[PDB]
Order: sequence, then structure tokens, then C-alpha cells
Amino acid sequence: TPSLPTPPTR
Amino acid sequence: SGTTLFVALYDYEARTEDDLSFHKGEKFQILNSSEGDWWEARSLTTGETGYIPSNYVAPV
Repeated sequence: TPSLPTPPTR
Repeated sequence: SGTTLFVALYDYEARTEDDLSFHKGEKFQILNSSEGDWWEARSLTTGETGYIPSNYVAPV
């Protein structure tokens, strides 16, 4: 974890 | 000398894969603050590198 994807545009 | 540690203002639970969790008072060296709001950092507790929300830290 964390499991969620990191958005590339952040 | 010639560098600055940062300190966490609040606890944080990371939610995405590239982000670090940390507790209030944890110390960091910042590695890249040039690519927006989320800074690349190294935790001085764990040695891990990842992104942190820049509003959660301040310079020592």
C-alpha cells in the first residue's frame, strides 16, 4: 500500500 | 550546512502508491519541489523516498 494509483497529472 | 530540513506539521496517511505517510514532527529532506504541490522527499525516519503534500511541512 497505499494501493491507489497516483494520477500522473497531479 | 547549506541545506534545510523540513518538519511535518500534521500526521498524514498516504492514499496513493507514490506517497509517504508520516507523523507530526517527522523530519524530511526535500528532493524536488519543482513539479507542483506534491514534493519528492526522503523521510529521515525510514529513509524512504516518495511524495508528500507540501502544505503538511515547513522548514526547520
